[PDB]
Amino acid sequence: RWRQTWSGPGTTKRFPETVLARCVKYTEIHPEMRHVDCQSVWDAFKGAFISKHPCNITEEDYQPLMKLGTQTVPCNKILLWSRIKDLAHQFTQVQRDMFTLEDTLLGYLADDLTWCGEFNTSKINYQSCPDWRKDCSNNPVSVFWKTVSRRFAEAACDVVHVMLNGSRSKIFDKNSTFGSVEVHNLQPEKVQTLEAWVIHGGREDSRDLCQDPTIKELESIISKRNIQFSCKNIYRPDKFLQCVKNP
Repeated sequence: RWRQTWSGPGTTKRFPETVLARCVKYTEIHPEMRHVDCQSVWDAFKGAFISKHPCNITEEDYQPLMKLGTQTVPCNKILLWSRIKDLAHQFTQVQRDMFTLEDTLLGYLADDLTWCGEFNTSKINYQSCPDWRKDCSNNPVSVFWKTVSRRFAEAACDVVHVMLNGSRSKIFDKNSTFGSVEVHNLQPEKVQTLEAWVIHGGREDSRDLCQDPTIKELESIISKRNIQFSCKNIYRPDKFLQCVKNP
């Protein structure tokens, strides 16, 4: 009876039923993951935020889920992406030997969902959840993503690719999961190169977007961490998939 109203949307209706179904479907499509017990999964997921104040979630709260969700992703086939969701995923849907975070079990379970609980209650708060900006950054959803993202990045090796959106005011935005957590967690010991793919999209007349001020900045950040940088313009997205789809 002490529920505060938050500024963000409440938990996605049917969140529990959705996570379970997604876990079931996932293990169905990935036989290599059949060893996973989806009820345990949901339990560990739920345990990270239920009965807890939605502004004091920590990485450790998700550790049990992280363990039950351990998954071996060929480290040299990782595709990071920033604000270009749809194309990043149409890509791994074709080039199935490449993987984005949302292609892993955990990423698949939480994709496009919102959730939060309430202190000293077993109820899922469907009324409202903390908005990271207006309420607090350490809410169930944000903490979850920065945690799984950081782990995904840390596991990368060799050549890591990042899909970026050329149509954006800031093709490379420091203020984004990519720029604030993934790029700073790629290991120099494992990763030698970070290759960006800037996707063109009508923003302007065709030109070299790999010379963009934000891209130069990305290269600065990356180079500083002793990792080589490479950038490639993907001028015709439609022609891109097509050539990946029918080589």
